[PDB]
Amino acid sequence: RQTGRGEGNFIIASRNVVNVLASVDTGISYAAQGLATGFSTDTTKSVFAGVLGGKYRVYIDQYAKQDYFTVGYKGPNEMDAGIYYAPYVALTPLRGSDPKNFQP
Amino acid sequence: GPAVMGMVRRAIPNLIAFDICGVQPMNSPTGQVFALRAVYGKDPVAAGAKEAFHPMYGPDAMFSGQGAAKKFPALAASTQTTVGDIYTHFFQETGTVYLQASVQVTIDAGATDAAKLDAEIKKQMEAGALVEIAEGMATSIAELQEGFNGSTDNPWNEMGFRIDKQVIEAKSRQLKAAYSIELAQDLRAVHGMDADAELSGILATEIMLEINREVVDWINYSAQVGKSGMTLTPGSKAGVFDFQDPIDIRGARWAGESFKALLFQIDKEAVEIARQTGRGEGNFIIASRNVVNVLASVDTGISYAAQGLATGFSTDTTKSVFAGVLGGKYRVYIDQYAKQDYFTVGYKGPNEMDAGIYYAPYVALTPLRGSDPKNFQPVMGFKTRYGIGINPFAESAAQAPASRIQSGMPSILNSLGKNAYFRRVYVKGI
Amino acid sequence: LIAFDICGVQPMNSPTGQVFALRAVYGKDPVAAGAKEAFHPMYGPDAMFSGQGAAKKFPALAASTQTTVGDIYTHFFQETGTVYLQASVQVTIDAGATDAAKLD
Amino acid sequence: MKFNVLSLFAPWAKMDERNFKDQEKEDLVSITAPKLDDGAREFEVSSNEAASPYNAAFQTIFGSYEPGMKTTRELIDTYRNLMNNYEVDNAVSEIVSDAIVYEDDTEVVALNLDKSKFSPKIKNMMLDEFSDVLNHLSFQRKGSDHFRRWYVDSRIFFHKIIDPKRPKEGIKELRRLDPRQVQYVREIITETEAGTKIVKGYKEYFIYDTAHESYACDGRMYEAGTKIKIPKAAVVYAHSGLVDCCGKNIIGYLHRAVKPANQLKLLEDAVVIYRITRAPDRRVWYVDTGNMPARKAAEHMQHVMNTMKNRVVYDASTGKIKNQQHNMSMTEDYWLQRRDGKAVTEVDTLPGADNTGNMEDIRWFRQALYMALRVPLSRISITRDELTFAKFIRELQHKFEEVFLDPLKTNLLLKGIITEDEWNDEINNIKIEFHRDSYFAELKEAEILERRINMLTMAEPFIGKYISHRTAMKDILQMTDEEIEQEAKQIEEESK
Amino acid sequence: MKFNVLSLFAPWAKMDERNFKDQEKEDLVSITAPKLDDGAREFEVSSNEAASPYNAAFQTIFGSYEPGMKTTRELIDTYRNLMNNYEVDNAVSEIVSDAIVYEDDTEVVALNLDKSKFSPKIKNMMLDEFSDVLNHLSFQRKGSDHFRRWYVDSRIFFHKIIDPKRPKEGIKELRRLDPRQVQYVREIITETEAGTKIVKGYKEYFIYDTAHESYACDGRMYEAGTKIKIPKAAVVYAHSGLVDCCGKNIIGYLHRAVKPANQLKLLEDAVVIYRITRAPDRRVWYVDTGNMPARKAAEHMQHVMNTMKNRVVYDASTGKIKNQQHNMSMTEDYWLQRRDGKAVTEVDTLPGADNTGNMEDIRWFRQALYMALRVPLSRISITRDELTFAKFIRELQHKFEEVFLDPLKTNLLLKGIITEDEWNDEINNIKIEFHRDSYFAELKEAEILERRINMLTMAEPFIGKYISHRTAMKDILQMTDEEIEQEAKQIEEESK
Repeated sequence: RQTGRGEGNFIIASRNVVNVLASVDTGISYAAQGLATGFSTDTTKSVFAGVLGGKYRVYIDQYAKQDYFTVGYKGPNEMDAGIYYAPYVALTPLRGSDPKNFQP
Repeated sequence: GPAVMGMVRRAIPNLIAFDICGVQPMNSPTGQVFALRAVYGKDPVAAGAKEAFHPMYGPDAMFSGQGAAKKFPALAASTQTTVGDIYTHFFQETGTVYLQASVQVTIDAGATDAAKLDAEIKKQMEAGALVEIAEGMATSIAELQEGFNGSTDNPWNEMGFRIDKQVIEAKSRQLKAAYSIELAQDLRAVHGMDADAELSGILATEIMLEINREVVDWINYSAQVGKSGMTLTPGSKAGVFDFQDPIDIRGARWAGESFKALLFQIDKEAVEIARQTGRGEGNFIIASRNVVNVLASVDTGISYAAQGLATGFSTDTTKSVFAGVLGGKYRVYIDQYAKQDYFTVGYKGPNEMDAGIYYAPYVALTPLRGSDPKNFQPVMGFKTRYGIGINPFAESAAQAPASRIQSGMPSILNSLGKNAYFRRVYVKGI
Repeated sequence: LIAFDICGVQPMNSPTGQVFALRAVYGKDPVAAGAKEAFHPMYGPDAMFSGQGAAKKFPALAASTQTTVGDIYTHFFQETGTVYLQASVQVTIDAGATDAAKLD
Repeated sequence: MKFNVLSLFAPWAKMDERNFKDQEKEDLVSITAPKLDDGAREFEVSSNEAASPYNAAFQTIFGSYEPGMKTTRELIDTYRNLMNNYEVDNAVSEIVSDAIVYEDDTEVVALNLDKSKFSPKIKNMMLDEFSDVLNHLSFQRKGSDHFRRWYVDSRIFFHKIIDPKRPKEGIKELRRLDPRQVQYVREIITETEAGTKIVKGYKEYFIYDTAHESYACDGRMYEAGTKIKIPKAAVVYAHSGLVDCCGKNIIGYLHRAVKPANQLKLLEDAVVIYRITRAPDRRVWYVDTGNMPARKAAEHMQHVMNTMKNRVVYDASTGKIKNQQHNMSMTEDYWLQRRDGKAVTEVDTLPGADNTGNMEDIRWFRQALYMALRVPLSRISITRDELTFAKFIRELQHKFEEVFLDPLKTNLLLKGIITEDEWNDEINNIKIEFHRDSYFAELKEAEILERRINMLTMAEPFIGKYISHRTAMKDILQMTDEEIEQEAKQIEEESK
Repeated sequence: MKFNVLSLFAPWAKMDERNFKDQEKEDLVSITAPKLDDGAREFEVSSNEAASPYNAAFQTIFGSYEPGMKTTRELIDTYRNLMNNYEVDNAVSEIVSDAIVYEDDTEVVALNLDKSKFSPKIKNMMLDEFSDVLNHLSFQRKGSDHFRRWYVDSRIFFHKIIDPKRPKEGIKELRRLDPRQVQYVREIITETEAGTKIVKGYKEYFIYDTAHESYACDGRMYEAGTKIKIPKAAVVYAHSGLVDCCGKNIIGYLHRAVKPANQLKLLEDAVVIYRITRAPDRRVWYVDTGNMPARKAAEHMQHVMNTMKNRVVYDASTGKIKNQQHNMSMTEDYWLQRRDGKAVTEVDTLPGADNTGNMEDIRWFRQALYMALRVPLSRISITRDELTFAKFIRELQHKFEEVFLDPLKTNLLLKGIITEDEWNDEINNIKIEFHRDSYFAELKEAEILERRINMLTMAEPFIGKYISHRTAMKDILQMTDEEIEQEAKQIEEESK
């Protein structure tokens, strides 16, 4: 409603939130919980857990200070993101020495 | 070019076109539609004339029958019945009813408005005091109809019909850009814009958006309010459906079972529409994005209970406005600009003249171009003309219009809150 | 990390580059107080702008005013914006209302 | 037909409507881009069209004309401007001449039904219909002109006619349409979840809308007038499959020559003025007349001007110098008086129309142009260019040919001789053949035979050792086995 | 993960699902670099499933698609601008024509099958399907244009059709999608200790997109719009094996000619400009307007140019000079008044458009372009260069031809005629034969045959001493053992 470009398509949430998402069915069903077997919550291997309901990309905020989630929308156009990272200069190495004692 | 970072602009919202209304392409302005109203009582056009057929009224069960010979006493406030006799009453809804008195009782002497009288009569009916009845005419009477054997005052009841009509007229709308040369030139040098074409787009777009928005508003304007009358739960809030109030959800808790309550009411409203129009169960709903989010997240089929993510119907208003088909039965559109939260339902047939609401384009999006020599700045713009209208009988309450002719265009008097084809529901508590 | 999964990039070839934006505007003055953005996602279109809006004026509703049955008064909600309403009923609207929140 | 618009063409409307519906019935679906290969301009409509009557069609045309066909009209005028020049028009003449051969006591382009058809009776009916198309067009006398126009403007169009009182036998003479007046379009009659890939019968209609109210050339007193929408079935047309980088703005082969055609024209004129200018003598007098108002100084200026002016011309009608009798002096004695104390008054001469060429660039450009006009380099035996042009021409003929195939199936189908389904299965091959220059054909064939004879002659001494005579006929004389037997049988008869 | 596109793609998705399933069980793993030589662009993944409901896929697609197809567009639009030039067009025409030729009363490119089948019936089904594919492409009439686009635009692609309810009989003609509208991708669906080699099947799906919102040249109001993910199985495509120094930057054959074509035409214009500029005479009149206020000084200047200015023009429609009667003056006579005997004023002539060339660089560059375009030297028998060119042509054709194999195997699979393994076992060789110009083929065959005969003639004296007849036949006439026996038997019969 507030962008007119598309509905949220990615969820970023704490480890506890994803544990819940991973342990609830997402389709329309009578009831469902079980074990947290979907959307891998192991931050060791990734950040991305899975696609919620086949609709949203779920990532893990492994550093959330307390416990929250947030959602948002990213379009198929770098402008339609709101937020932009612009690497004019990036990961450029420095190499030299200080000749007085030649340490590198 | 200090590292230009591209540019942005707003997207254009989509429209529901005329998917749920008449389209009547025209090849002339001011068209007309007429109609036939089966009528009886020996004068097709008269005050008090009675229509032979109507979705909301019962037939006069004794018209060709015993009523041909005798008048029946009417029911009225404060009168007392006589057991075994038959009284007549025309209700505000359900129409002509003949009731035999099983008892000798009075009817609400304190009644005033017909609505109060109808209510007490309905109670007397429920009570078993008044019972629906009809019979043919004694044959010994029929035998001498048309003055045979010296008899008098014995004509047969007669029928016929009255043809009348309504007409429309097209109103128009136009916009200009009134832009400058220098701006267009700079834009060519910034983004490579034509800066006339973009404006052309904007103007044409705005016009189309307004028209479609106008149709939706006319739908809302003429639609009757639902959860009322025959579709009302007596302990309810009159026209509004909640989730925070057990009366509308039959005590539900547990969304998997609670949300289905709305679907139930939707069917009731769609059915009542058929009752109002005589054509068929409503086949389309337009609703707030919040309503749709609920619909898309509940199993709308028949099952024990079920809840999940809102994946059943597109819910965006960024690709489309058409969400999908509810239960395989109703076309679901999203009111992307709903003022509060609610949903209108209605019925549109295969016959373009069977819609309640009609759109009838004659002139559309004619471009105009030139420039003013005083400064030679360009002028550009677009013009459209169409007109809309409403179904004869859309009101349904009246069996016929005044003077055998009327505007077919909507107005307050003609249709605000009256249209048989659509019903409004207010939604709260999501 | 998922550092760039949902952000735009639009890398610069200079520091401190610039981005442009285009806003459709109606009401005879692209830059003015009260000017309206034609396709703002939060507000409906002015359905009368190309039609009756150029035919006659539509006084706005205001606290303490009263309608005449059959006339039309306008307003713009803070959310959903522009509206025109017919006076189906002769009513007055909260003479004690001040801020738009109360009037809306 | 929602409304009977231009009922004059209702029979054509019926044909297009029929085809449109049949296309809708068929599963001509699951196609990403509009199923349009070449031809007329594309346009999109809503699901269930929502873009009718013809007034909507006019919206299409404006959008497709204002920024679109108006350019196309310029291109048409350009082709004429190109052809109006020499070293251009003659290329066209050569092409037209090769494209359609006209010879005495023989045939002209003709339908040749030598492949399977239902029966000889049907074939004969088809052959008669073909002939009538040519008769309608007076092709055997005006075919050169029909083709020339097609080639030059890259498009030919003819309005078809149905009686309509007894439409069954309705095709009568075809009428060429005026260039630049009509736009053709194909609308996508469909919409889905953002990007329909389903069936549309595409309308295939066109609109005429010119007026002599605004001239491309004066002297014209008739035009199309308002916007007239007529069904595709109503016309016969063809064009080359040549377009710009985008859109459907059709160009001709000659488009390639526009650049150099004008570079040459431009150089030719530049050369002419370079040499013409300064051919006469040239001199500027400077007179030292100061301290006078113009009203006084003018007398002194006239004193010199009317004495030093050799008031004569060269008579270019008859090569003489006007009033110059006798024909030429041995000298021209001039004089001037000076007023100041320094030799300032004088007459300067200007340098004259000398000759600095080296006139070779114009030659290079002319050669490039001639080539650009799609011509053999053999022009200002049998070679590759000639073979190449034979191929260019058969393609031009192959495409042009639709000019006959179209009205042929139209009248055959209209009468009912054949059906639509049969046409589609039959062609394949309902080919129309163009006559070939018999003179050159004979020469080509003769050279082929000479080579075949020479190779046979060379093989001769080895026929009974290594190369069977059957084989020599098969590979050297390039004969089939049936042909070999036929020659053997005819020889036996000759011998008796 | 899930199917989330228009249902029309469902059967293609099913094919893709099966192919991917084969990738899941594929043991072609433990591979360092993506298993692909050309075409599709590589992408990383967020998981071992790389799940995406056809929409989320576009996060990374956009990243690599910008400029993406836009640089493809720069190249292709350039290639078209290149092709549009005369003496470029011809290179393309000759190459394309030699790859695809048409002849009278014969066939066109055809499937040539010589490997074992379960039945001749199967062979026939393949040949029949091949014919329908040609009919679908209308190859027999338009095949050379499809090729041209492949050659020039560097790539070509088409959208395949399925019913889809009765997919077995839904096979219909291919919609050529316009160039610049696609780009192919591939995903790394697996990971290890930073940079795995395991199960990255990659899928190899592709994106279609038409951003017609850019400058709408000639009224480009509509085109397909925003990018969509396609199942791959649905597209017939091909491209040249030509790339830039890295990535997947695919270029056309014509790429090499881009440079010289542009500098050539720029130089041709430089030549024309040099000779048009200064073409007329040229001179500056200097006027002494001293002792006057500037506001009036200008009037003296205006007066003098009004009486001195050579207001004479050349008519380019008719070679005459406007209003200069009589036909030719003897001289251009001009008088200037000086304000004293002081030469303040003057007439300063300027250099003209002299014939400086020596137009030699253009010749250099034109020849360079002709070669850049892969034109054989004899243009503007079997020889090393004609042969090299012929090698080029068949190599192009043997890449292009995939266009008829892809829909062929597809149809055969749909009909239950051949399995995927059987298809892969058959080819190997199910090659497609193209026709050649019999004129030239006949000449080429005579070449060498002439030599063989002369060699036998010379060898002859040793036929009874050093060379057996079998030897002469196999070593001079280059006959096979079978061929020799056959020729011997045919001769024995012919004896009588």
